[PDB]
Amino acid sequence: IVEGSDAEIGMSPWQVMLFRKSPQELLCGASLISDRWVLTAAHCLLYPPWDKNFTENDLLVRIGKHSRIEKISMLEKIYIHPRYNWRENLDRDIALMKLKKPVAFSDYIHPVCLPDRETAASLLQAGYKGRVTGWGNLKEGQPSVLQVVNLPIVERPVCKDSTRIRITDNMFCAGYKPDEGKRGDACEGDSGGPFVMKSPFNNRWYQMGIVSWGEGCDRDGKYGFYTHVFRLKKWIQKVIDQFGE
Amino acid sequence: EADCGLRPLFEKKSLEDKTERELLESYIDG
Amino acid sequence: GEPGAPIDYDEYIPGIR
Ligand SMILES: *[C@@H]1O[C@H](CO)[C@@H](O)[C@H](O)[C@H]1NC(C)=O
Ligand code: NA
Repeated sequence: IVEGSDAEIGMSPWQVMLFRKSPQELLCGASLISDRWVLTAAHCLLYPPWDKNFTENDLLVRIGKHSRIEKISMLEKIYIHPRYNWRENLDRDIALMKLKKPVAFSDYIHPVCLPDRETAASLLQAGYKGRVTGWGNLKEGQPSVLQVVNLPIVERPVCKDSTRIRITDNMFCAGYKPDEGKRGDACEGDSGGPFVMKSPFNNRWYQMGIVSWGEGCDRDGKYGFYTHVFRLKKWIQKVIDQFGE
Repeated sequence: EADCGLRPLFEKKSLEDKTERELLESYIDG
Repeated sequence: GEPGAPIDYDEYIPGIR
């Protein structure tokens, strides 16, 4: 996270860290959506141009962490969106990971909500701010504490004009414009972590996005791109209904 | 699950974190 | 005011991140 701040204790209890098992290395962010299911970006697990293809036995997750009470969980299975497009633009950059055992909820471990249509329509508007959290680099180093930054959703024509990559309906972009004075972005290591928004209608936090990709970090005129979680919710429900516990 | 999105240390204690007001202002203010 | 992405369901060097 660039231009963020240290998270308060329990501020993001759905935060999950995705690690390579051996050799141990922090790979990505992720999020807890139930006591058995973790959401992340597909490109954290599968990216053929870099010969990346992690499956469940390659991985572990750390849940409830704040500093570098926390639970290490093994993975039973991972599920990558079957129409994930790594060749062109990371379309459908989403994956589910099933824990081998249910994680116990606590003050530090608690799941985030997935949006329904009314919540998505209400909150996913240009200028409305979401919250991004991660253990990624501070500039285009690693932090001692989970980092947090709030960023406004950007109008789609502005997102499109900012990159030569073809943008799909399964992405949105966020961040401050050059004339807005404030800064902030996700960066290397934040991929797969959540973009969350707090509903004024029921006081609940909803995961609207997944840190997916960007050009550099916090560049003037560039924006971070996020997987459109709501639009892919039917795939999420299909996986959980078919392979749930 | 049924309890999602309500943090034990904040919403469940009627406490706000240091920056969530910024999100609400963006949703309301013009 | 404008939606940042469509409110409907999916029917069926990429960045520096
Ligand atoms: C990734 O590796 C697993 C074995 O670890 C293999 O079964 C799977 O087909 C691979 N996926 C590819 C090559 O896309
Ligand atoms: Na930028």
